[PDB]
Amino acid sequence: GDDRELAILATAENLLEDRPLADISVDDLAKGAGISRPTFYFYFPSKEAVLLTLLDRVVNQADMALQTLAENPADTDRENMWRTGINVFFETFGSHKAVTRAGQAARATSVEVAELWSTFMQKWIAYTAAVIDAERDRGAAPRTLPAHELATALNLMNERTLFASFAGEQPSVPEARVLDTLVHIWVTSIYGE
Amino acid sequence: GDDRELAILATAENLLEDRPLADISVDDLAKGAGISRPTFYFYFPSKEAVLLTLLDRVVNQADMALQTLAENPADTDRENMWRTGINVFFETFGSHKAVTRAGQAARATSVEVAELWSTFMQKWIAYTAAVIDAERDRGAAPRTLPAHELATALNLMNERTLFASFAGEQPSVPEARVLDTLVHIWVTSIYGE
Ligand SMILES: CSc1ccc(C(=O)Nc2nc(-c3ccccn3)cs2)cc1
Ligand SMILES: CSc1ccc(C(=O)Nc2nc(-c3ccccn3)cs2)cc1
Repeated sequence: GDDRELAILATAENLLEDRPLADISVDDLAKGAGISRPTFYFYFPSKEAVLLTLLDRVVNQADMALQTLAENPADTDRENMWRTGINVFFETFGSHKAVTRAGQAARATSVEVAELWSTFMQKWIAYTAAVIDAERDRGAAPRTLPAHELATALNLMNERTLFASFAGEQPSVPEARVLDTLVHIWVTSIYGE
Repeated sequence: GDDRELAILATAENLLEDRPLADISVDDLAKGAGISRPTFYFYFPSKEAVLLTLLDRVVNQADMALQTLAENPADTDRENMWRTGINVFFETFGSHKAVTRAGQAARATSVEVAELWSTFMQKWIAYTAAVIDAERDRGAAPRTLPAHELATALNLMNERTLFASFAGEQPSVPEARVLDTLVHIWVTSIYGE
């Protein structure tokens, strides 16, 4: 039951590493999972539904890691606090590059994917803004931009920049430089002038 | 000749304001332009080619405006210099929101659109990096990140953030706040710490 579903999901993620979803057939997923095509349709209405489930697993993995960090602050400076948080997304999405790339493309064509994306970005922006507000309340950061608007731009930067790096887009920041680049921009814009 | 082509382009941009390219037919473009379907195919091989031409016109409009600014520096402070430059993209793309949104979506499906996008982003990143380097050479900005990597992240932020605002995405920065938001992040990250 759950094992056949997990096999479909694992087959899809493996296949997505070498071709887009448009070039993956329901028969390809069934074959890789060791099941028939009608048995596949018992577990998933379509191949798009499989991608939705994969993306749901990745974004919840990142969200749960961020929640763990928020409850267990590492004892360190302000720059390291932001780096450890941005690293959650660098490492989680960077460990699932094929699902990340496919989910990014599916947002233009799937309202379900677009709504999942929007839901979690709203959550992560709200958390970012809450941390900025706490830094301002304690006197560590100046009251410059509205914190929620600043948080929105910084999160959109991370989404676009991380995913360009993972996909090797031209142009992009090299993957080995992207964490340092983003941390610099977050720390200077949150604590500067 | 050129007038029929301009009529096709104007019809396409008008139609894109209320439905995506997928819901615009070649017959719709021909009808709006006052021509037959075979006459359309004399000017454009497809509706995707029409969008490519529209997007080419918009990005060259922005590029030419930036070139004009680069030759005619406004006499003002460093924050205003960056604001005037970012405003080129805010105003040019914001005046062609339907073409911008359609071109953004077409990048996932059109190598021609993706290559046009990449070509101009590389050009604008190189210019950004050259200005950062000049500010460092004159002692106004500190030597922090590699200027080209900083410029890449800041340009990707602007692309993602401006276009989310224009499309009214959730989440997004309100359009009336997005210029101030981006300028703050550029100025603090270029001149800070
Ligand atoms: C310390 S607080 C903090 C630090 C970093 C971020 C961050 O990078 N958020 C991002 N979200 C995405 C994303 C991707 C797909 C769907 C939805 N969201 C990519 S990167 C967020 C909060
Ligand atoms: C003063 S130097 C400067 C200031 C601001 C920018 C900037 O916003 N660049 C952007 N490019 C795009 C874009 C969109 C579609 C295709 C290619 N590029 C959107 S925003 C660039 C250079």
